[PDB]
Amino acid sequence: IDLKAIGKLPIAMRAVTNYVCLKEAYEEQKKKAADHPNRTPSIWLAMYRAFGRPILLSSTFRYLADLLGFAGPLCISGIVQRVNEPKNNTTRFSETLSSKEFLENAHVLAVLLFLALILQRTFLQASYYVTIETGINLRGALLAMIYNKILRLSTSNLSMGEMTLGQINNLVAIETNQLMWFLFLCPNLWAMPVQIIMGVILLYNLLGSSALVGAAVIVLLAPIQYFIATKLAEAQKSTLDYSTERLKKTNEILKGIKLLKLYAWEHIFCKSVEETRMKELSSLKTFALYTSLSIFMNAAIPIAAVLATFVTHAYASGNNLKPAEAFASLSLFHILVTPLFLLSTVVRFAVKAIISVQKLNEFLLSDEIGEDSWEDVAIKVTNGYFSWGSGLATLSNIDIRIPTGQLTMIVGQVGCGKSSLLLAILGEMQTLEGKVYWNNVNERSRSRYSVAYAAQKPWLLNATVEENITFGSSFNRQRYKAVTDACSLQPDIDLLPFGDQTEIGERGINLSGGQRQRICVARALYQNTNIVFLDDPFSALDIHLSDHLMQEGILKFLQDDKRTVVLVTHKLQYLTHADWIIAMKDGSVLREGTLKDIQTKDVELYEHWKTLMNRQDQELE
Amino acid sequence: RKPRIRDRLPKARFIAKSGACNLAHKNIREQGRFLQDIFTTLVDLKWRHTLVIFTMSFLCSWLLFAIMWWLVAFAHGDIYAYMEKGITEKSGLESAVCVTNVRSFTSAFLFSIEVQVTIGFGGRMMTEECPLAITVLILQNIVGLIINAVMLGCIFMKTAQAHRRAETLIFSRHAVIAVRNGKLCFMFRVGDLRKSMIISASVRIQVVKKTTTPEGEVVPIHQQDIPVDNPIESNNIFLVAPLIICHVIDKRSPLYDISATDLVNQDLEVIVILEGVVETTGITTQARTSYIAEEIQWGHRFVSIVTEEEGVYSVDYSKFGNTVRVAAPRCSARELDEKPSILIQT
Amino acid sequence: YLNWVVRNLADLEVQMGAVKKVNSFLTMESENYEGTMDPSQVPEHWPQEGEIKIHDLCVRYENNLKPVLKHVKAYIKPGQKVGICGRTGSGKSSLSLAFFRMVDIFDGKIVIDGIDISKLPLHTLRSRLSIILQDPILFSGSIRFNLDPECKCTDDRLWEALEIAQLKNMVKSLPGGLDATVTEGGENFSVGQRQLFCLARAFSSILIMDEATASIDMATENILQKVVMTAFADRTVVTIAHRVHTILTADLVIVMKRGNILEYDTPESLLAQEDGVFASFVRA
Ligand SMILES: Nc1ncnc2c1ncn2[C@@H]1O[C@H](COP(=O)(O)OP(=O)(O)OP(=O)(O)O)[C@@H](O)[C@H]1O
Ligand SMILES: Nc1ncnc2c1ncn2[C@@H]1O[C@H](COP(=O)(O)OP(=O)(O)OP(=O)(O)O)[C@@H](O)[C@H]1O
Ligand SMILES: [K+]
Repeated sequence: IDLKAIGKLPIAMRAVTNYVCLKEAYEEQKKKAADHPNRTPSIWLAMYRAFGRPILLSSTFRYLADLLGFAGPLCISGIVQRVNEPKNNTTRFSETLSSKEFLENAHVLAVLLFLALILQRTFLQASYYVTIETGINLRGALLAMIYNKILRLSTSNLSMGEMTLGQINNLVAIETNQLMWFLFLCPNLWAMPVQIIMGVILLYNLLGSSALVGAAVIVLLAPIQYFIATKLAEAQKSTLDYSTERLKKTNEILKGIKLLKLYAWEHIFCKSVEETRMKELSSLKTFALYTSLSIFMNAAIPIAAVLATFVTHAYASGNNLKPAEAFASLSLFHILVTPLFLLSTVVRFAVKAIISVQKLNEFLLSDEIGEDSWEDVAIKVTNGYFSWGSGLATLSNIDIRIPTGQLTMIVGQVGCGKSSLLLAILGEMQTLEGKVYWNNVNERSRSRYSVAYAAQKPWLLNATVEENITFGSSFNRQRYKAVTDACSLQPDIDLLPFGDQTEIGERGINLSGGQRQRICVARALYQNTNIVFLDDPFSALDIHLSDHLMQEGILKFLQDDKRTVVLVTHKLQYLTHADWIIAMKDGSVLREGTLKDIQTKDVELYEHWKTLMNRQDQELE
Repeated sequence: RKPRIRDRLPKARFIAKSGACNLAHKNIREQGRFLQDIFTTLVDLKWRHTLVIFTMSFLCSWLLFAIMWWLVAFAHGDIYAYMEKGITEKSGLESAVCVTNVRSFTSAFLFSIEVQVTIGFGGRMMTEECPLAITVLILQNIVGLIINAVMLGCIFMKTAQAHRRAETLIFSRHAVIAVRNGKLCFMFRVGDLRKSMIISASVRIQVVKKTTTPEGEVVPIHQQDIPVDNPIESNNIFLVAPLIICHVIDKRSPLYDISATDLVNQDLEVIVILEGVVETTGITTQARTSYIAEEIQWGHRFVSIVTEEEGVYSVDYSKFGNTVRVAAPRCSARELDEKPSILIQT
Repeated sequence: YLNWVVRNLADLEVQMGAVKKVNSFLTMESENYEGTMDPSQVPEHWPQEGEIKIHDLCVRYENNLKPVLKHVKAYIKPGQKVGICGRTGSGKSSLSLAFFRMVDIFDGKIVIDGIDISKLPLHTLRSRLSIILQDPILFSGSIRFNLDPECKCTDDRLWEALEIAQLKNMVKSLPGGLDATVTEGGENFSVGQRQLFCLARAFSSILIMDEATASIDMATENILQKVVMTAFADRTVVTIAHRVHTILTADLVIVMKRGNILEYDTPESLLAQEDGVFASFVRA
């Protein structure tokens, strides 16, 4: 496995082509899109002109290759008919006139056949080699586009949360592969009649009058394969679903290895599974039938068919079967039969490509556009909505303003809004409606470009947190290395799996929800220019007697540094310095004062909350 | 080791375990490939190719000068004089057939063979008329002797280089580090397969590492030697049975810093280059091996490979790299060296 | 046809190489079951209040099946239901020694089980066992098809699941029904009891324990009450546990030796005066 071959060619071809070619396609298609959505708006029109791969550049070669190949057998016949001639009858001494003398000689024809054969093979191979070199580029483009269109627009998902991995299941490797295959296979559909159509005409031109019958059967033989394909596919799909059931059942069975290893259900656990196999086996038999039949259809109809022509040879009433009359007919029959399988495959490939383009169109027209519209304080905005997704209302007296380095936490889970507010404070949620008025400068992404965060679900990002420590870290980075050596190894000293601390994360198979939240908080720790943003994780990550240890690591991290640390937590176990809080109930920031000033207003919920008894844990239980 | 999986290219391997110098030179002043170079490639061919070039050269020379002779026996009006079948050969005597009884290119070719390889069948001799033929005969013999000599030299030199078969010097695929005689020791095993001895043997162990300097310079691939720890400070070694060539390190050598955890991330690489002249051939040979950080199975100790048979010692070669993991202190490279208050940090 | 020939040769090579990946595990069997034990009654009785003594310096096993490579004297209490001290150093070895076999571990003369132990029919003897997984998750059905042996047990509705109270929530007053389980869940949809009703499964009389790792302490105490209800049916059991939440009210205990029980001593202060529960006293 040499990587030397790769060189720098991909950058010049695939990296450059994918990004640049579709830029033109987007420019043209969008430019047309402005006129009207009745006819103009579409997706696949741009690619032909924008990529501009000369398919024709090959298509021309493809047509040429088909013509040369179909010509070949007539040259084979030519030599054969003139097997015997003395040809000294006129005592010819005439220099062979180019118009006639050259075509006839037996010797020439053989060399011509060799040249034509080599040329045809070479031209064909080269044309679709270039075509493949273009297909690969198209695939790289399609992938580049799926990521470019998945990154900068679809950040906030509210309905796509029903099936978002369907796209990454189909458009990952079922769509791009389909388009690459369809582009690489178009020339067969494009120039098969130019050869076939030639055969009947050629056969009619030279075989005699039975040629029409002679090729009649194969034109219907091919639809036999086109018909067997669909039934075989249906059987295969049913078999696959049954196989999925078998695999799931087998997974459950092996998932109980210690239970079934010796207990009274040791061999019992496979019982239905065996029938399952047998059940699935039955479907396989059905599928096998069509496949075998299809081969027979592809292995007999030609032979059968050619016999028919010689039967229709008795409809010619000529002198006899001139061996220079039927050998070329058999050659044409054995050459014509090739592109038919390609045509039958293209028949299904077109449907696959159409389905793929429809799925892509649905994705790029399903909230993929419009979900991301186009001490360093930013917020003076009256607009009310601080609601999730494309949700309805809940907008009253909205405004917010917070001097950073303040632990403002809207402690409340009922009518919570903790995720909508946490995402919308940095603007990433569709709550920026109204007027956005900020300072004149950060010292237009809502004057919050210096962000850092933690999620409200287990993150588990690429590789692992041990390998997530890639922030310019050969060994130690002063702000987090210390927390890296001693705050990072604090939550779980070591996982059960081997390798301990180093590269611990890379190939780290699993995690605990407590370890997941600890790792998330740790990735919050190893950030630079620490102005951290947290979203109520410590009502579920409530590790008793370890939440203080995590908060003390963050203490030496943020309360022993010059840094802003915030949180919207829902537990009062960590309510130290919990001065600022909200109980909005479907509103923006409207509750802000001193540590005890809220209790000054003597709100009954505040009065019950602000008591000594366990910080009024569970309303002072 | 997925990080190493994606790091398969990032690797400090200056010399491949085979021994070659995995490197890359570029931007050099390649003057060209002068003619004589090709001749050197003629010497260093293999038997199948040498035999092919030999036979092809002889046949090409024969055919070429046969074609020349054919032209010569054409121009002198010789082939026609023979073709006149008024008699068996009516007027073929006086016409001074330039080369006697040369009838057609096949016959001329038989004459070429007969005149180059010194056979000389006599039936077809050069005559006293055509000086051009005599010129071509002189040219034939001169070129024949030069080609004969050159091909003989080629075949001989492929014969006189039959002493060389292959270098066979064997290392322990792995290193070993341990504690011996009270202090930390670095080991390695060296063995030989050839019956013949290796005279004036010597070994050298070097550390290759990227260095830094207080003045500010950095030498990217820095090499520094290390002692080979023999009893009287001498890089000599007798090689009858395989042995263990231990370069124990105190302070001057760069092993003071070594910490057991660091070995995975260690950047130092050990290179071993030993050499000597073979007794029965006269050629100076040199064998080199590389000890990368991934192959240094720390803490082990080597096994014993010498047994008393009936009257003569027996020796194994299967157990070369097999080790018994004798317990040893950890990271004592500085702790034991910079002796603590106990002065026995182990 | 040449392109076909070359490509098909490559395809055949790849296919046979893929097959050889599992043809090495085609028919290998490495745990035989050929027993010549004579017929035994094998009822569900308690023989003599369960005297368990089979190990005196439990020796090094063989065949690389997690052997214990030291010596651990074993001597437990006869009608003992609670656990006895087993230190982490040998705790895993003891845990494997509760019911799992080995090669040369604890083999020898024993006064236990009233029947031959290692030579019993290995196809059926194993049905008489009982164990519990460390963190019990049984992905199987075990409810809809809980009666894989032919029983009309007639107590999975409300009778002994509620009496076991482990499945009372899921059985007596639940609409799941006699035919509904949890897909790969011992805690997915049935979180009230990852371990089913023991009496219902017997509706034997020997319990084997596991370490409280993922079960809430209150629920564990309720399970302990259920363990007492079952102890009315056993009054002799083997248990393995290291924490006080499981080793609080232990009825019969022992004074151990370096990793295995050395002598029988139920109370706790006597073990405290000696080296009995000194390691256990580390928390109280
Ligand atoms: N992913 C989502 N799907 C549906 N509704 C959502 C989602 N995120 C937020 N909402 C709506 O936003 C409002 C505010 O939600 P809130 O932030 O209180 O949830 P939460 O308290 O984070 O949830 P949890 O209590 O599990 O942590 C809720 O009424 C909810 O209906
Ligand atoms: N009897 C022997 N014959 C040939 N080569 C040997 C022999 N003993 C050792 N070697 C060589 O020594 C090198 C390292 O041997 P090592 O001490 O690792 O034993 P090993 O683990 O059996 O080696 P390997 O894994 O290469 O078989 C190998 O490259 C091997 O070629
Ligand atoms: K010589």
